[PDB]
Amino acid sequence: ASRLYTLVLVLQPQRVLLGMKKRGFGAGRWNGFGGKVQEGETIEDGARRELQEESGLTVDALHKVGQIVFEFVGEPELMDVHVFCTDSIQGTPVESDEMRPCWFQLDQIPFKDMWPDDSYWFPLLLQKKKFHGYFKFQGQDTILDYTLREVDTV
Ligand SMILES: CNc1cc(N2CCN(C)CC2)nc(N)n1
Repeated sequence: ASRLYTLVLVLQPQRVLLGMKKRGFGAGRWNGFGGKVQEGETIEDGARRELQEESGLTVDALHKVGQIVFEFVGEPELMDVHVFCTDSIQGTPVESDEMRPCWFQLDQIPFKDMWPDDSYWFPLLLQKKKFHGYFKFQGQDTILDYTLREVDTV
């Protein structure tokens, strides 16, 4: 049994948009925008919804760039995260209750203030390669196992 989640990265030629998570799961870390996929919406619609709720942004087209599965030791549910990317966004990003948005130069990505797994798969994102990842966590800071591979179809 797994649960569907979304993650959205706004990636422009010289900069990537991140949000500082202000509360809840992963608070204190920069991340793409996203959340639970609801009953009654597609994964992509959920990704769009969460981008809007967390940054105020809307987008023309979302592209599937990755899938990452997470196991947390002791938790029955696997987290099945669908990672999306876009270059063209609509609007200017604004702070929400969940997220404080900020643009980062591509050589200044704040990996030490991101989920540890990002250090592994974020380069593949930047290199415009599609990927499948799996990460086993003990708590929120320690990766016990992982796999990472490029794919042709996400
Ligand atoms: C557990 N490792 C994670 C989780 C994570 N999450 C959890 C699920 N989504 C809401 C998006 C944010 N994002 C990254 N970059 N790494």
